[PDB]
Amino acid sequence: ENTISFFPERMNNEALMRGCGEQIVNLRPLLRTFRTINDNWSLAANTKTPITDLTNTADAEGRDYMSYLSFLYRFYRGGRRYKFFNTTPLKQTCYVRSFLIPRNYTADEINTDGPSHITYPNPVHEVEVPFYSQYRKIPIASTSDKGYDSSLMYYTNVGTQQIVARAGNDFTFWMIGTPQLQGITKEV
Amino acid sequence: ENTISFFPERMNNEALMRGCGEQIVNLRPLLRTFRTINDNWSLAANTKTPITDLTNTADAEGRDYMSYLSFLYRFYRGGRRYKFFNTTPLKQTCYVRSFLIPRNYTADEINTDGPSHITYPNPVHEVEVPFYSQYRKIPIASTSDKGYDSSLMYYTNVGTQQIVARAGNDFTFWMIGTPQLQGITKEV
Amino acid sequence: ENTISFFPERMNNEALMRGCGEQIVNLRPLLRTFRTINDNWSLAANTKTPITDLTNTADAEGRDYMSYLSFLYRFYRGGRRYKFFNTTPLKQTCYVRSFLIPRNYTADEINTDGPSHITYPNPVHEVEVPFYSQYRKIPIASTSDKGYDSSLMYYTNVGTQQIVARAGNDFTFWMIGTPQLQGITKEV
Amino acid sequence: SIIQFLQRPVLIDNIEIVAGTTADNNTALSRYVLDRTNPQKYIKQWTLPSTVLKAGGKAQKLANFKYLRCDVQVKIVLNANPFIAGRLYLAYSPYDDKVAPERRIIYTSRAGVTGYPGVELDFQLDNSVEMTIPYASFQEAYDLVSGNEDFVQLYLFTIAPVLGPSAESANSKVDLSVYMWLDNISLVIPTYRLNP
Amino acid sequence: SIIQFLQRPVLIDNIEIVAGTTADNNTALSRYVLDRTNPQKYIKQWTLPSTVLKAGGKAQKLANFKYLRCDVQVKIVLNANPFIAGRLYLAYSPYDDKVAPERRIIYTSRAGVTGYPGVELDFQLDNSVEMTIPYASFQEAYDLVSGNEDFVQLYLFTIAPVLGPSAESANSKVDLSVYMWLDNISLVIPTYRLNP
Amino acid sequence: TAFHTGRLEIFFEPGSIPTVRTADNLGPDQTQLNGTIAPSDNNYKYIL
Amino acid sequence: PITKLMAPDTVSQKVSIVVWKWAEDVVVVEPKPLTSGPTQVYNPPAVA
Repeated sequence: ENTISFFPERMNNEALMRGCGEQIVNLRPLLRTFRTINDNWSLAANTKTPITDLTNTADAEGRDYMSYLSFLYRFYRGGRRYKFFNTTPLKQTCYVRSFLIPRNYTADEINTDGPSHITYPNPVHEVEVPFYSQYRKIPIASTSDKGYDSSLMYYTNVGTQQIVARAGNDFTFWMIGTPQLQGITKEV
Repeated sequence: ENTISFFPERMNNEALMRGCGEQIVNLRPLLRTFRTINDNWSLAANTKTPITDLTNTADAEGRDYMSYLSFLYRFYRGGRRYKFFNTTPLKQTCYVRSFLIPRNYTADEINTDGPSHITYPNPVHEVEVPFYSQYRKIPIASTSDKGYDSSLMYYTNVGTQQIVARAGNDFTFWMIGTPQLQGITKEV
Repeated sequence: ENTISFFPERMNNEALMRGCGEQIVNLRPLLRTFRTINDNWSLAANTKTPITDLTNTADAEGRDYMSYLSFLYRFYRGGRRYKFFNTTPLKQTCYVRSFLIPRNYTADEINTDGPSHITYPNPVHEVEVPFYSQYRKIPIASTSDKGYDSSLMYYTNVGTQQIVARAGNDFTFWMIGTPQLQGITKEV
Repeated sequence: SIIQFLQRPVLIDNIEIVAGTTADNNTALSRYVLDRTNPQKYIKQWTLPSTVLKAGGKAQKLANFKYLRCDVQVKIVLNANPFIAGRLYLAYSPYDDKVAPERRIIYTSRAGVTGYPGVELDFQLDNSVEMTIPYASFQEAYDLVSGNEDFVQLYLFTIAPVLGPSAESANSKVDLSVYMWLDNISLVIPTYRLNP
Repeated sequence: SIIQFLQRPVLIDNIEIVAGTTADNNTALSRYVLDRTNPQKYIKQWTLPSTVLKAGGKAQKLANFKYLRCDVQVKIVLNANPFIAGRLYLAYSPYDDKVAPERRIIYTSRAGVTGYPGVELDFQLDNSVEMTIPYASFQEAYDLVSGNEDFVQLYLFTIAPVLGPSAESANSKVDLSVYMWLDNISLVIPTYRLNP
Repeated sequence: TAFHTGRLEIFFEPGSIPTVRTADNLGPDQTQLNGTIAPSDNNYKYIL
Repeated sequence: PITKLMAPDTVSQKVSIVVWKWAEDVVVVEPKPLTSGPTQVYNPPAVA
């Protein structure tokens, strides 16, 4: 090959020290990190919802890492980690519950009995959904599945509002290029 | 040179022991220490504000160390540390959230998505803003910046009132003289 | 490269021995050798002349080595050596004198007093002009000089005629190509 | 093309004063400054490091470079008359032209002023004073094609009036000799772009 | 002020030719030259060492000096079409502009011309030619404030016409890339005086 | 192809750029890039 | 272009160039971007 240079491996770390103690080189940690997925999601009362109804949509938006990067790979494994912050103004008593549900199965075609978690606005739900699957890994957005792997079903007592966040537990993605990106909306 | 004396290095520490166990000699600690910046700041509801709108003003007043001394130096580095105590009388549900924002960029020209913190009147917000910058340090009051370094953006659910405090994390200041100081206001 | 031969370094010197004892290989000697420059130059009486008035012209003719070769180089150094043979028929008493003169300075703008030589038709003048100069060497025919180096001024008592010769003393020439040469004059 | 470059000292300015000379170069260092309209009336100011590179004549065989890091050296010499009396102080304020006004070298007291770094200058005694202003830049290196970011101002100031006989003579005067140069320099980057 | 200086190679000229191009850049090297009015019609000439210092952009951060001694380096590169045919020769003549005309590189034969030093250039084959002209000056050192004494001329010449197809196409052409720089340099003397 | 031939210069200049502006986008300015304004003779460069 | 493209009509009278890009000795600072609107992909709609 032919390669040239106009002239480093330390000045980077040095100006990092004096400027930024965070010597970030691996992204995997940035998958264990959370990030807001939705500002004030709503939810029907005294009922339940498969979180996909929300996930899939924000996935398409790339508002967070675990979707932004998802648009950059094909395959992954590991257990996701979801968080719900309550902001609903008015309630009498507030259970909030969480169960398991195959990824894209519907609320009606699934049991409501099994490993669950519950809490009481403590206003927060802090669950980690593991990796249970049937092939070896998962295509990130395979439109075709009868619920290969696991995911979350959510129940609340009242017409509810929540802030939501998501990350990975060992969660990890196959390499790909990247799509076009959207910027401003300067309509006239 | 010519030097004389009318006659110490221990009597100081001795009368300190018997009078005051605090052998303060370094100020740097007194920068890690907090001090009130404002008595009952207000804040618009269900919205957000760049804390500069307040900071810059109290900075000019020198009501605290990290501004009082600021009027004595030119340059600094390190991560500031802010605290908000809630005192607002009436709310239904109270999220209080905090994001990052380049120092003097405006709320509109900046994202609302990123590393954040949230809490629920727990009535207090206790954040530490780090040192991310682009030259090596910062002139303490350089009027000219397109947001060289980082700072805080704040969101609340309701028309809010807060007590506020500030300090440094490693935060540290270049030597200078000192300006004139204001005393009483004995108007007639 | 590609080189061939149809088949020496001794036969040369051998047929030289039996034919010519002169194993000439260097030209420098052939510069110390003299050669006639002019057949019966004339000269004004009881006066003096800068020899350039003649030299420059014969230089252009290449009638001798120190001009013929001059047309083959650019630079030289060393002391020239001039000779005058008297052939003038009639005189009463005959001093012939020689002084120094910057190369192209004129007889009027120069002293007549200095290192000189004189003789009496002994009919011959046999001088050696040295190398005094101001750069390091001399372009052989630089039209532009205020008399950088030295040369000869000549005085005679009477309207005089002379044969003239010239050579070098250490006299030596830079390499160049060579110009076109003139042959016969077969006018019709 | 070349190994090493110019550290040649060069002059900037030469000023003169005489007793009773009521002017900005006098009214030495008002004790307090209340209004922004009666600031500490200074004497002389040099925006650095530009003016050096500009008037110093080093530009041509220094230009065609972009980034720089350097520590300026300076020194002042005097050959004034003895009959004058007083003293001066020289100092530098980084970015004084842009920071909040209340943190400027001007708009402060003489006490705060002298609190700044530097060295003093007796009219009669301090024959040759020297000073070395380091790289006060917050910026890693200084731009040349722009030359716009003079990361410091250099202010001279008067301590006491030019004191001397009742009515002064002509040679009853002071004069100054500035020289500015550099040490601790390092230049890197070629560039076609040129400071005008 | 600085340790070491510029040896940066820089370009001078770029020329083009095409077959059937009857011009001074053609009529390659007339065998003989009888009259001073039909000299060897050359192609290109560079008065050295001035033009280098002038157009090379080294002046500014080289000027403010008077005496110089140096050996010029030069090289020519080409990326021309193959269908052309011919060859060229480059040479230098010290002080050709002032010596007797009969000793000039012009006003001589092609044989005498090529007798001069240098190196040749096949249109198609000699891709990158180099050359080094030493300090041909009779003068110890070269003046800059004057820059008047170009102690050499550098002449390009054509050996054979630009030969190619009957009627040429546009890309049926030749082009040249000159680069002139220096080695064996030594500069000494400061001076305010400036070459205009 | 092999018959295609020529020389090319790449030259790097730090700092700002001579630009053209729009209410929706920006662009470069070719005029300030002629060989006379930016010769690219000493600057860091390659010739291919 | 420092020298013109030389191309007989035996071939195209022009050529093209491609600019691969990657990085080395890379580093980043903070995960909050510098925009006024969060990241979002242009998900191609059915039609213009």
